[PDB]
Amino acid sequence: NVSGISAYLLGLIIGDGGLYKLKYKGNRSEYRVVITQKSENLIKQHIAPLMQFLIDELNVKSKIQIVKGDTRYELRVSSKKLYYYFANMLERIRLFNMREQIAFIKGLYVAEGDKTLKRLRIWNKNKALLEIVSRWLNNLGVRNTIHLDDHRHGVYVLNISLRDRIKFVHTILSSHL
DNA sequence: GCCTTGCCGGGTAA
DNA sequence: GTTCCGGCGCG
DNA sequence: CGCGCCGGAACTTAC
DNA sequence: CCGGCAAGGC
Ligand SMILES: [Mg+2]
Ligand SMILES: [Mg+2]
Repeated sequence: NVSGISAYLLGLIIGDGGLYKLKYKGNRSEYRVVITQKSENLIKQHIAPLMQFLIDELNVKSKIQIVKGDTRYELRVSSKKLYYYFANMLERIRLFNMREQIAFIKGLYVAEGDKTLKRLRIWNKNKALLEIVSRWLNNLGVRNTIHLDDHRHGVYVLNISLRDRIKFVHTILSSHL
């Protein structure tokens, strides 16, 4: 498990990618698991091998696609099976065990946390998602608050109290999944 | 004096 | 980040 | 006919 | 995501 790696990738996916169920002309379809990032190196050399491992583990026969956009690389797996694997794991997020919580927060922070680490913050439109992470962090002894940060785009922020900086960086960021 | 954290605008990296 | 497109594969 | 993998790329905006 | 500012508190 693999549960760990999966939770981390789901963090990357929810933060910086998506799960897409497409309908085409006609009546064609497609199911996509997507993580996007700017660094060619981070996608190719740390994110992709983790995904590959998960593909082998689950006998997914779809290939890992890396598609180049002008402002970002997109890692893409076209797979009904991989799609529902993450989609179902998402709808079960409230039931994550601790190994899974830690992996997922770390994934989510790689995706859209404050990376200056001068402050410790996670941004998201999804307040309910932050409220879930907030509770996980409290139970791990990392105090935090949530506010509507950006009124222009509806983006909430989860602010991790710098008082628990050491506990956060060592329990979440430097955790070994 | 200094740390912390809400507020809020610019613009890259989704 | 999300959703078109034209292509192909396959029962 | 109906549906699912590939390879984009154009289009939109949430961090 | 970044980061300057200002106000609260030790
Ligand atoms: Mg996001
Ligand atoms: Mg990111």
